[PDB]
Amino acid sequence: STSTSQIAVEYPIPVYRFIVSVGDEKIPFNSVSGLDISYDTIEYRDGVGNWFKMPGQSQSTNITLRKGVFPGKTELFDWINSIQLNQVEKKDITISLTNDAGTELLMTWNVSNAFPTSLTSPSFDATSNDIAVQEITLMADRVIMQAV
Amino acid sequence: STSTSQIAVEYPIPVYRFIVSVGDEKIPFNSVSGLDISYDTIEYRDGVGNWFKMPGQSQSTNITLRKGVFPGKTELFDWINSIQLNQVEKKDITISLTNDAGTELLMTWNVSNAFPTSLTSPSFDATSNDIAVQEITLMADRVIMQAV
Amino acid sequence: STSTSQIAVEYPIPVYRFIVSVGDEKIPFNSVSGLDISYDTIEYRDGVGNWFKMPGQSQSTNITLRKGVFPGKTELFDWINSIQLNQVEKKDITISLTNDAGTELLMTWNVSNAFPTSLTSPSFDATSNDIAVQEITLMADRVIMQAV
Amino acid sequence: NWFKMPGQSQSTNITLRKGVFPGKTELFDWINSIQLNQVEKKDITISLTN
Repeated sequence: STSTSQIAVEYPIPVYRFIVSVGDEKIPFNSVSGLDISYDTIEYRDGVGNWFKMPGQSQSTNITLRKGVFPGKTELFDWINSIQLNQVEKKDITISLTNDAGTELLMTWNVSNAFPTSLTSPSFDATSNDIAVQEITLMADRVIMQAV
Repeated sequence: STSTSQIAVEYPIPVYRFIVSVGDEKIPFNSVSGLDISYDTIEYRDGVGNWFKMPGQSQSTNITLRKGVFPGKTELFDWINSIQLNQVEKKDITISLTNDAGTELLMTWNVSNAFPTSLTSPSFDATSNDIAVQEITLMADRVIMQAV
Repeated sequence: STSTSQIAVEYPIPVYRFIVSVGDEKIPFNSVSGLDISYDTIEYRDGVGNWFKMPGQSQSTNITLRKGVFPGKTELFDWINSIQLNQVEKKDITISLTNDAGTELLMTWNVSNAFPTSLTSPSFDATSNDIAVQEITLMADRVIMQAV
Repeated sequence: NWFKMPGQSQSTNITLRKGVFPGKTELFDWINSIQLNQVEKKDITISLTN
């Protein structure tokens, strides 16, 4: 006999309900991938036997967002088309696990200074029953995870 | 109760209905692959701690078009046969997602200066129930995606 | 209501009916593989921004013909056995998609100066229900595709 | 006491690399015009752009 407010505190969070917000816009995405912290390890070892292991230089964060092609809207493409030589508008991406008809966040990830590389066009295919989907890849720094 | 003009605005576009047009000709293709933007990333990192990430040098676009073998027609082969030393006729390829019996485009991709490398002959096979298909591979620049 | 002479003009060609002819001989083969054109690409790129892509040096053609072992006949082996130091008899191979009981060719590929490397013996196997098959591999130049 | 000073400057040597184009040899015509010690010297500007 678990109460419905006990499940909100004790139970794990399902992945499939999430909100992605790219800058000021919020746009519906099919899937989000990557988005993990990582560290190189520095190892010193000298002759008397002691072995030092340290966290080292952080690694660059690479995120992949996947989204279907909608008939009026290309604002994933216009972001990657605006790249002149090294100047692009970087913007913050927030992923947020929500409840059904999300008025309440459960977890929140924050990405800083994300800019697009490698927008992937759909694979046109005459014998396929799929939607035209696009992956955009983002390079960024500082994934942080926020409670609620 | 979704109206049929609401589906034209809100719903994603299926991949299987598309028009490929190679230069002045338009020819029916079985599948189109590749056709994506990409960028190298330049990373500067100095001693005080700040880490600069930039979009860098663009990558060359490589497209693969697949097409069955028809009895009178070899005009994918005659394009790749006309390569003398470095001189080939480059032409523009446009992919375009359409409706049923296409009188109306929904999305459009444009490829500039595409020229053929690596025409692939069918694999003759006495125990196979397939059509003779051919892949041609194109190297090009500047994929752009146009709305409608 | 498609007429039977309309199918001869409009419909794609199935792969499984083909004639292979090695030199003056014609011999029945189980499958033919490889047999594709390819080109290296030369890329020039200078400082003002323009990027030249060219077709470059052609690649060598490598074909793989597969054939079952018949009790009286080894004339795939006698071709590869005749290799003295660099002297082998090169001969032209033609593949040709035909109709049923072939009196009429639909497509034709032509290979020039093909000579054998790497004849593959069957894998004898006491728990297998297969025919003894052999692959011969051919290195050649100039695949051309002829209409009819 | 040990004195260290900047001294005599060194001569500048630059290497420019360029592909061969079918109509144009004006890198060659510059170096072909060398008679005994007389050559036309000219100013080279490199400029990083957008």
